[PDB]
Amino acid sequence: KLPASFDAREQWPQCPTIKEIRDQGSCGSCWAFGAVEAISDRICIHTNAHVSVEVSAEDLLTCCGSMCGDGCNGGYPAEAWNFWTRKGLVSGGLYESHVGCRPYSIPPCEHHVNGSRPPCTGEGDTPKCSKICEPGYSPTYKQDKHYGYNSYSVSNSEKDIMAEIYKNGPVEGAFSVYSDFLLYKSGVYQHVTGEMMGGHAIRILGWGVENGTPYWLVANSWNTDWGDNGFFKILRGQDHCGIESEVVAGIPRTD
Ligand SMILES: *[C@H](CS(=O)(=O)c1ccccc1)[C@H](CCc1ccccc1)NC(=O)[C@H](Cc1ccccc1)NC(=O)N1CCN(CCOC(=O)c2ccc(NC(=N)N)cc2)CC1
Repeated sequence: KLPASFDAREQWPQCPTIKEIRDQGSCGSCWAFGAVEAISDRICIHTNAHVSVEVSAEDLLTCCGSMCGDGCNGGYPAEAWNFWTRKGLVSGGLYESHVGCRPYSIPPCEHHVNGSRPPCTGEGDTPKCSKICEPGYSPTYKQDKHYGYNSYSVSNSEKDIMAEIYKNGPVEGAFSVYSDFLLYKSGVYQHVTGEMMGGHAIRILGWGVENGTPYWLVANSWNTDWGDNGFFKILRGQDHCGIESEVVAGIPRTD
């Protein structure tokens, strides 16, 4: 039934947010980016590319409050999807993109790689929840809200997670980062060395096999010069680093 490989970017070629890699900046907002990326993809999938919007990481980061966690100090993916069904999320693109209602306000940075941007630091104060759209944005903040029908956990089962992506689109997941992960360039990541750094929340958008090693296709939010153009592959089928244990998703409401 299920194909040996699947790639959401190939299944939905008219949904450009699936290909897009974000940058959370010097802020611990991975929990929010995993959600809003997967939500942006599912809205485009749900509407067969008639609605293709970047949902605002800023709106979720600043307006969820204690229910999600503590903003730029980290949070909880399951509770971010719940906020999408309760208060909804407005649109907004990348830092200084002037795209959408509330584009990201935290500037980009270099995540364990060399580049022209400033290196990422630990300067994460959560910006204020400003329920106003960017000047000149036509819909009001209320009208630009996109709502979820539901949110739910996917079971810790390889086949259920694949089936969920295959039918409903990309999901949010979470796994434990060990220090050898920071140096990922290519291939299928498997933890071999280094201490535990913390939990990280990402967007899973497919699967495959590389040199006999089954993997998940994952979007990171550390900009494009990290890893494999911003994506990585991680070992699939063994709950490696907990990758199969914290998967969450949800279905958009229409309009
Ligand atoms: C995104 C992952 S990441 O930024 O790319 C990263 C990867 C490796 C190492 C460090 C960061 C965020 C990062 C949060 C964070 C945690 C500690 C220090 C800095 C940043 N990760 C999360 O949001 C995860 C999501 C998750 C949920 C469930 C299962 C797995 C993963 N949540 C998380 O880590 N939490 C929950 C919220 N907590 C908030 C409490 O805040 C703090 O204690 C805190 C103190 C100090 C800092 N440092 C700075 N502000 N510079 C951050 C947070 C924390 C734990």
